[PDB]
Amino acid sequence: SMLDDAKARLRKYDIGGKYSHLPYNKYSVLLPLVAKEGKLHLLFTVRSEKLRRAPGEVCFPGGKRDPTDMDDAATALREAQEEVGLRPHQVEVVCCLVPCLIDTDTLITPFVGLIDHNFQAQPNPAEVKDVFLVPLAYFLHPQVHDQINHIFEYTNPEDGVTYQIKGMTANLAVLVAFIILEKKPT
Ligand SMILES: CC1=C(Oc2cccnc2)C(=O)C=C1
Repeated sequence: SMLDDAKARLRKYDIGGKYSHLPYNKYSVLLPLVAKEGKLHLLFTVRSEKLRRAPGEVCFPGGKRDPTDMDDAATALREAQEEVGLRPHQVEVVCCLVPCLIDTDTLITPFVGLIDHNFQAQPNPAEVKDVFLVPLAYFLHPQVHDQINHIFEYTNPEDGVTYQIKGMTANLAVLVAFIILEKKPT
């Protein structure tokens, strides 16, 4: 099936707990995979205009590890629940991808999660202004704009709204798209 095929490709890139104990300032992100109308999509958030770190930007659900978290995957699931109301029975965490190093003292660990078909996002307005889906295949032929820095523009055909996706978030999307969609019969 489409979903079994996805998890099997994703598992070949799992680095597991290899880098998880290093003494960094630690953040996790959830890369939420949704199946809709026969195809895979990623779920994104637009950050509230109120936040100190990066108001108004497109990002994956996530945030800073705290003393309650049993492990880095727990940080990502705690944070997704708080931002968009995703409960634990509604997500299967399939792997841990390569972590992202920033600012000399920070390590961001990405987890890929398969989302239940009956999940419906409840955006928390203190943290997220909007939630939207993008088909995974878009990231193989994106509409690119240069600000030199590469920016993706995605227009939702449901309503004509344009979102800008850039930086680490855009890098991770392309990575997931490659892993899952490369080399497939049609
Ligand atoms: C994650 C998920 C879907 O997408 C969305 C999009 C926006 C808000 N909530 C859910 C869906 O249709 C089935 C599970």
